[PDB]
Amino acid sequence: QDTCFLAKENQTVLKREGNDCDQRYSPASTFKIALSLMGFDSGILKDELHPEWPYKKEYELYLNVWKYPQNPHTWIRDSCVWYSQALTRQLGMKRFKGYVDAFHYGNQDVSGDKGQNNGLTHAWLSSSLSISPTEQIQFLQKIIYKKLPVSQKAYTMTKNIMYIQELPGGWKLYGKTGTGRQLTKDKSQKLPLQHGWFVGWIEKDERVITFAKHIADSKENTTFASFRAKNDTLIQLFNLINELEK
Repeated sequence: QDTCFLAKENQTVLKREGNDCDQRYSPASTFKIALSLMGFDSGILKDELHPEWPYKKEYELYLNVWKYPQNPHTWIRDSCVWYSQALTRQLGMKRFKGYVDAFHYGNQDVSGDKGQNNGLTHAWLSSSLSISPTEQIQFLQKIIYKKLPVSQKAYTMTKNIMYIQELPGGWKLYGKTGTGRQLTKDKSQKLPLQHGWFVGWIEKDERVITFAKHIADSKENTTFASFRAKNDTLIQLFNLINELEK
């Protein structure tokens, strides 16, 4: 049971729980936040509903809702892997590596699964790319304070499609879940052991609190780790809101 909860307002850390705050893991689908910033900054993504791309039979259909046409809004909401891969193939390796380095995203390793030049479409899917909760906070803070080398439209559009819901007191929740598989140390193969993320921020009036939650399982589990990560996070944020509103 390795976990980590971080919440941070501006330069102050409001919460820090668990032992794994500085351990790096595959971002899994939380990389879609970085992909949204690249997509809208490069001009390949146009707005929340464009471009819309068709489902192809070749795409693995791990979730049935991925069979529908996808646009940036549904991409985040459905966590559609094949949409991410269509986007990076248009970026190309040069631009994709450039953004990953310009963003200073974790270990910045985009080589992919050992033994296949598949980093462009697999680096974030329990492969080479790796990032810690502390680094997730840094990266999200660079989004909130516009400290990344992307355009205004990329900030605006990425924020729009990361919106989830309204929390008590009127705090708005923005975020992204991600579920990955742990790897063996030798040959680096994917295990049935899960790990999962929920990262993002809550916002009300002038105030923004970024957060990052991570869970690594020791045993198998019939539930996605990202859902357990997100389900715990909402309880932390509900109690945090109650403290902030005192």
